[PDB]
Amino acid sequence: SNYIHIRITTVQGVPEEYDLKRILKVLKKDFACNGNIVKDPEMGEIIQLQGDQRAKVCEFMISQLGLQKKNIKIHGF
RNA sequence: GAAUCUGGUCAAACUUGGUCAUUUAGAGGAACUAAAAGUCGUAACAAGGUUUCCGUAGGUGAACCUGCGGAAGGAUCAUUA
Ligand SMILES: [Mg+2]
Ligand SMILES: [Mg+2]
Ligand SMILES: [Mg+2]
Ligand SMILES: [Mg+2]
Ligand SMILES: [Mg+2]
Ligand SMILES: [Mg+2]
Ligand SMILES: [Mg+2]
Repeated sequence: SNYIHIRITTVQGVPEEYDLKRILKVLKKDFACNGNIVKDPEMGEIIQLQGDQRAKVCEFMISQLGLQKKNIKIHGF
């Protein structure tokens, strides 16, 4: 499990090993985009940032906790 | 009357530390300019769509905004109508 995907952009599937508000704090400044933590009931926790920066989202997910980079399959869309 | 030699004096330089100045590398940290077809907001110029700006304090992705006290560079020189 623990699958993660990015859909035009929301990130569905996020490990809980670090606090969410600091993730938002680093995200907004390193992307320069509006950031939302939307907690829909019992779906993959929603973190939404504007623009088409999936390469930059890759950079962020590498720089936050990511060390696998193999279960990430971003849908183009 | 030479070498030698006791004392001193001027005293170069050496040995060792201390001192600062001038250059010099130095991981990395931190900017600042030009670069104008990246990025996300649209802060400011009109009542900039919440009036602007200053000092001060806080929080915040940013341009900010909020509090307190100021000013007109205000959008009023004016209610003894
Ligand atoms: Mg002598
Ligand atoms: Mg530079
Ligand atoms: Mg944009
Ligand atoms: Mg505006
Ligand atoms: Mg304004
Ligand atoms: Mg308004
Ligand atoms: Mg002036």
